[PDB]
Amino acid sequence: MTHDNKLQVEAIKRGTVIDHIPAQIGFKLLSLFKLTETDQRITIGLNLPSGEMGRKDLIKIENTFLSEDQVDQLALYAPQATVNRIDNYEVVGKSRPSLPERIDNVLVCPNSNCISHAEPVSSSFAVRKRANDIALKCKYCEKEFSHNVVLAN
Amino acid sequence: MTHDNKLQVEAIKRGTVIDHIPAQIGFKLLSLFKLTETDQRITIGLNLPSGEMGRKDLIKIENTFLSEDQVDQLALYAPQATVNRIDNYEVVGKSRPSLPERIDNVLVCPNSNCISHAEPVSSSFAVRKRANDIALKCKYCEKEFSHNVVLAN
Amino acid sequence: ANPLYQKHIISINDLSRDDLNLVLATAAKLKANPQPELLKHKVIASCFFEASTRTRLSFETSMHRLGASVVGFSDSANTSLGKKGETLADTISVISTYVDAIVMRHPQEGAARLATEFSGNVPVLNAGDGSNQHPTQTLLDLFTIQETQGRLDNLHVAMVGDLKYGRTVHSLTQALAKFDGNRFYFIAPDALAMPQYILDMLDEKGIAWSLHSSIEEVMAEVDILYMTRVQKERLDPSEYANVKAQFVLRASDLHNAKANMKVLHPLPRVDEIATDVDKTPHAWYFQQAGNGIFARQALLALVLNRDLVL
Amino acid sequence: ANPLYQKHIISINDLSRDDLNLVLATAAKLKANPQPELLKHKVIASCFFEASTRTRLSFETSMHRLGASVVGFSDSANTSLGKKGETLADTISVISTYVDAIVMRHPQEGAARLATEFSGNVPVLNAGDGSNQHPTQTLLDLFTIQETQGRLDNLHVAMVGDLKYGRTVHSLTQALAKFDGNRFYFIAPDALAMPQYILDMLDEKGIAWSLHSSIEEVMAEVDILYMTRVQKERLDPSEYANVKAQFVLRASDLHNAKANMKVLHPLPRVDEIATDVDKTPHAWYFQQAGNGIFARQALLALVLNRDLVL
Amino acid sequence: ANPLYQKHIISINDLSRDDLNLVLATAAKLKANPQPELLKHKVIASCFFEASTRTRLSFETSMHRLGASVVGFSDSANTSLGKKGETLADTISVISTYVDAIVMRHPQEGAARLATEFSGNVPVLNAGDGSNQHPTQTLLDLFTIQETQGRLDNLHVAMVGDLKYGRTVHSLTQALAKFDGNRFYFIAPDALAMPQYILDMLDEKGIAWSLHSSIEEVMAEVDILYMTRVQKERLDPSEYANVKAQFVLRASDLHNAKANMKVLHPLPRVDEIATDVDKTPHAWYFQQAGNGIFARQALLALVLNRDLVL
Amino acid sequence: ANPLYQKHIISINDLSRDDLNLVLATAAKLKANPQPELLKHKVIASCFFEASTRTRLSFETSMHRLGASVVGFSDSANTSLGKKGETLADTISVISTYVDAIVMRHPQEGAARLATEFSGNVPVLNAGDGSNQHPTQTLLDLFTIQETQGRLDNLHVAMVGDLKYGRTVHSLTQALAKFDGNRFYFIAPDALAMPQYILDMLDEKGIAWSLHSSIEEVMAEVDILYMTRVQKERLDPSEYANVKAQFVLRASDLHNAKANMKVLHPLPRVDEIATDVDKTPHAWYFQQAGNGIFARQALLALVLNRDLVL
Ligand SMILES: NC(=O)N[C@@H](CC(=O)O)C(=O)O
Ligand SMILES: NC(=O)N[C@@H](CC(=O)O)C(=O)O
Ligand SMILES: NC(=O)N[C@@H](CC(=O)O)C(=O)O
Ligand SMILES: NC(=O)N[C@@H](CC(=O)O)C(=O)O
Ligand SMILES: [Zn+2]
Ligand SMILES: [Zn+2]
Repeated sequence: MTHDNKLQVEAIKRGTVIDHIPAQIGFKLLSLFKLTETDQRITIGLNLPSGEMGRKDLIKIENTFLSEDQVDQLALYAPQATVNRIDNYEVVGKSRPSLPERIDNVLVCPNSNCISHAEPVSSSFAVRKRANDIALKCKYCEKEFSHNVVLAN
Repeated sequence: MTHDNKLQVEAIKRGTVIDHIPAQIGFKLLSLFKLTETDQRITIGLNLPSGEMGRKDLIKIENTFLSEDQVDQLALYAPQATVNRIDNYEVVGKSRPSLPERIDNVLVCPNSNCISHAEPVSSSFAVRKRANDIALKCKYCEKEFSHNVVLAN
Repeated sequence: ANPLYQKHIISINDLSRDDLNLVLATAAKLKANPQPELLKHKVIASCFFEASTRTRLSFETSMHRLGASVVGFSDSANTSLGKKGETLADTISVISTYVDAIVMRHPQEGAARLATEFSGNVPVLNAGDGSNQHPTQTLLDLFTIQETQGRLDNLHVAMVGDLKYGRTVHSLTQALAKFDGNRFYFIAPDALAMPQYILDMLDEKGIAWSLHSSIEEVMAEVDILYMTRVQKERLDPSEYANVKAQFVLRASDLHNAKANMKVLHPLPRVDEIATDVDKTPHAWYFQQAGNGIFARQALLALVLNRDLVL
Repeated sequence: ANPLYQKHIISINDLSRDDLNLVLATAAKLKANPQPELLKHKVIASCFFEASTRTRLSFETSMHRLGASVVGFSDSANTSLGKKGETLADTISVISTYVDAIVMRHPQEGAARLATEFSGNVPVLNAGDGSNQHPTQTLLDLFTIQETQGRLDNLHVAMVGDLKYGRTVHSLTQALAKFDGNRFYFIAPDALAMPQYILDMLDEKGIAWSLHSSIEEVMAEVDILYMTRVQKERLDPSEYANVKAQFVLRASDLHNAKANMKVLHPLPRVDEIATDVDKTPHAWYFQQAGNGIFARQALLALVLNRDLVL
Repeated sequence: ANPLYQKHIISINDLSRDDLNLVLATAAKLKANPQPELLKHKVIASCFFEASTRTRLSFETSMHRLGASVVGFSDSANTSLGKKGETLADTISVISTYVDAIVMRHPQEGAARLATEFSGNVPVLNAGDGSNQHPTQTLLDLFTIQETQGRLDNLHVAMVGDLKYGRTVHSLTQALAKFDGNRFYFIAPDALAMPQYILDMLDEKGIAWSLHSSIEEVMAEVDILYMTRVQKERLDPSEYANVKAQFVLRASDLHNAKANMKVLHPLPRVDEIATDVDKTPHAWYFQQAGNGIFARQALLALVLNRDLVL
Repeated sequence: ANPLYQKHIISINDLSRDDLNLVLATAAKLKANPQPELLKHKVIASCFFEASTRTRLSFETSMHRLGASVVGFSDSANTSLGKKGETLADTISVISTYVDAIVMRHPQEGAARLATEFSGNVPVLNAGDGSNQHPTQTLLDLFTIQETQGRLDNLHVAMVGDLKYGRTVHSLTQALAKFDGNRFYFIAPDALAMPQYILDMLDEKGIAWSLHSSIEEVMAEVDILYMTRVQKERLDPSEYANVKAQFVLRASDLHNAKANMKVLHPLPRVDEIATDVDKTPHAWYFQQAGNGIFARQALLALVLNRDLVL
């Protein structure tokens, strides 16, 4: 419980932290989840080395906490991401993303004839895990696809 | 010329630095100029106070330099931005953004009948400064607009 | 027999303040206490020589709501009347021997008036002649303003968009000008400004009005925000987009609006009112359209039923 | 209040076995004892953004049969909604302020579901979104099988033709799979076989099913012969004709059928069932269509009337 | 090799005064001494994505007058290109491997310019992108004025009609402003006035210009009476006719015209120039159209032939 | 007189290996040394009963490149032939008394063959009967492979996409099977696999071929990457997109391709080859289309000119 500050990583106080992010997934989380749309401070690190081999991405949002559902909404993009909460100028929480049962406002329906495209509604898909593949079902057209098809827009 | 560092600002060696960025202009520069699309390290700071009043944004890309034209391609978004170059683990260059004569691959033509929309070409506009307004002319339709109209897509 | 019994309703300008009040009152009452069999054994013709689904469903729904029967068409080469030889007169001379009333929309100005000279004791209601007098449209607008504002006098009205080719706005301005102390704010690009004959009319009556470049200037003092439809055709695609600036409404613009202010719009909307406005308390264009049912029910009631009570 | 009161009926898959039973029972009763004024003062919108005469006449007839009033359109450039700018949402947001219910068919999947989010307490019934969930179609099929077979369990069902692009069959297979002991026989050319996800579903429930090249193999043990529509487009004109072999039904094929076996077919028929089949006792596709009236009447009754008795 | 050899001709504003002079000079020479075999073994593509018979006939006739070969289309359900998805880019990337030159007209602005990035050493001549840069059209106007007036400097030019949407006049005004001492007279209804940016351009060059309500005011001192086309769409049928007053030319108005004054009109005429004008010596619109051949022949010669003499 | 003199060119399968070689040889020679007057005083009919701009422009351009004269049409409400009753026979019996050669495209299979029985010594070139035998199309593909690869034997060929309905690949596979030691790689979704009769033909000749799910597997050893067109109609919009996976080409996939590998595509492209491929050295589809001129010029020369030299 002290005041010893470092450098190669910015460890300010009071904020949610997203550690361990696959290469090229950090910027997407930013875009997809509108995480920069606020006045609270934000410290971002890209291509920063960490424990596990290779390179990764790091995101920190001062004075802002993510629910349980929100963290999970990262499973599809950052499955091995760590989300440490921070207060008291220290770690007061921690959790790992778990594949949700539903994903909204972020995916696009592969079906060109789906009503959701020209309409003022939020996209929505039902989730199901299976051998070498995630199945996403559209709330609207009720058509089902592999996440590898849905993430190739 | 020595080793001694600070936390409330990442000051790694070798790389271009974009200081003083209007609030909500940092994330756009990232998107608009595909700056995260590389393997080189990137340190981003958002809503960080500086020399002047009005929270700002900060961007730093290790081992990568911007030309003269590129820097200028920031005048329309970050007019009061400072772009300090860095090597020797210190400032080896510096320049401010000056309104270019051309702006490609980023703006969208407000004219819905312009051929550039459904086609595989890069957008392109001519720039002219004037009273309370910048005039952008499409390379293709040759129609002219105010930057306040072009940037309202 | 009420003053409007068996009368033709062609132009909003043929209606006196008393008539307007009479229609407006009947509408509130039919809305409060529905009367399903008022026009039980009546058969009304819905003749849409020119298609207009929204307005058609609205009128026809009104008809059924009063127990009336409906026959008609939404001509658009979907019928056999288009046979250019046959005159509108002859068509009305025939249809008027079949029904008890004629609700008609036509692409030509004066269609309904002419119909009046060939129907015979059979009243004709003007859906709308292209470009002239869409009666029931102004009545539903008026009815909606009265209900939300509680009155039609001493109001601050702003009309935005294409005020040059916007007949619903010409019609609504003239109607509101039959009430006292209203203040008008006209926001529109020079190329589509309010016609000079409208301003002359407002001057004759000493009615206050002023021009403004954007909604921001007035917002804080407007009770009614009437949003108009801007067709790209009246302009060049480059001219449109260009000027389209701030003549469109977004939730942002409503930060300092008055708690009672209501936003209205003849319903074809897009490129005018951002969907983020739909959730605010000011959005009232779907309610507006919803009132078309009562205003049109009221009109049919007064015209086809001698003495309607509460 | 019955379980389906004021509910939206969009996908056959959103209905529980209890719901199906409830609709099926109501239909038999309305068929035995007609109730002409059940929906007397109600106004229902028949919105066919996409034309479908047969289904339209069927739904609308159901409506009148219960005394309800109808307004709507069979859009196909015959209306003014097609104006591409305006969203389906905005259209439903308007029409839902006019009527008590919305029966709609649309060329796009999800149309009705979306409508549900913009109508408000006003229930929407899915005629059909192109390619997804035609509720009342499966309900009339089920109702027809139940009536002729006396039950929906322990039946031998054969489905012939284009099982790949046949939604009425995907829908009917899934529905019958909510009943026990049914045996399925799938007859179709490889290029149009039953989708693997349907077979997986039947496997999960341990339901017996097998593939067969022609109707001749099963005929002797089938209680229901569901004939599908094979559009030439899904194939090449040469491929069609070629394979069209024995996927068509002729009276000859019925020599050893079971006395109770019934032949069904979503009604667009030709190039599938020879007219010499119309006179046999097995032909039941016109009766099938005839049951659409009761199944759809039942649906409207349950949705718009709190507590319907016998 | 002449300055225009292998050059693309997209915008009039891309041509220097020398270029204009060079094209004009060549036209007069080809007109005086025809060269039928100049482009003998050449094949030119006449791609009219957007139909325009008069202009197409003119261009194509020019191609034959020079011996060139012609292939192409007028795309409006006349071809299979419209099929959506296939870009203009790909279309030009293909056609440009077939022909030696591409003359194209397209409904979208910037179509020819874009074509230039996909053709490859194969020159593209912009018939016209809808409402942007009709080069050959302005060149034929200039050639007509020079031939009838003997020069393009120190002239009195009157442009009447729809100066706001009249692209032929925006281009002609800019071309003429590249020459010295011209005096301009703009006659048009306020709602269709010459755009402010054209006037700004004229002020920059200190060129004299003035507005007038009718032709009568200037007639006595005009050398060129450029008559524009007034589409009814840019206005209301009532607004049209109404203002149509005196913006039309009749033989009467020509009583005090200068002997050398010529009347021009992009060719779609009617409701602008009364037939009684055709017989006067001033009428020159058909001669004008006649000059399109030489102006367009000249452009082709310079672009496809290295060094053309007299 | 060359072997193809005055011969009809209806089916690719009607041409012997010598014929192919002879056409290919001629094409290269005409390409190296153009002969603008070869068919000087000849008139050829370009009869496109079914529109096909690209192919028509290509053929017609070929006719002019040789000096021939051209008359014809693209029949789709563009002519008066469609008038029903008048047979194709009679149409050809007439036109064949006008011209020296008939190049035709028709929506029905066997149209060109039938034409041959009514033309009379006047040769008919089959542009294409819808989905049967597009001779010149295969000849231009072969000519492209031979020119880029230097031969048509012992090559590794990959065909991707809709191999079931892709007639250009059925023809190209059969043409290539007339040459020795070629290795074939068929990449496609099961629902659009190469027809069994093509594979049988390859087995008969002991030709090597294999199926693969994606291009990645073979890429490293392919000399020709033949990209096919995948119409959405042959499937369901959901089925399309879904399977569309990796059946599309992107510059990325080309990282380990052989230096000499060429990418081809009958020209309607989009949703198959990403534009980022256009800049690589492998992209050869526009060059491919470019070769249609020489292949079609060659066919015309051999058919209309007794003895053509180098
Ligand atoms: N024709 C009209 O006057 N109105 C149309 C809307 C439209 O213009 O599309 C309607 O549906 O009401
Ligand atoms: N459109 C449909 O879904 N059905 C049509 C039959 C047809 O396809 O012609 C009908 O009349 O019901
Ligand atoms: N479309 C055009 O640009 N021109 C038409 C004239 C016309 O509009 O009728 C023509 O025939 O040249
Ligand atoms: N119809 C055809 O056979 N070909 C079309 C291409 C297309 O289908 O768009 C063409 O332009 O060549
Ligand atoms: Zn969907
Ligand atoms: Zn543009």
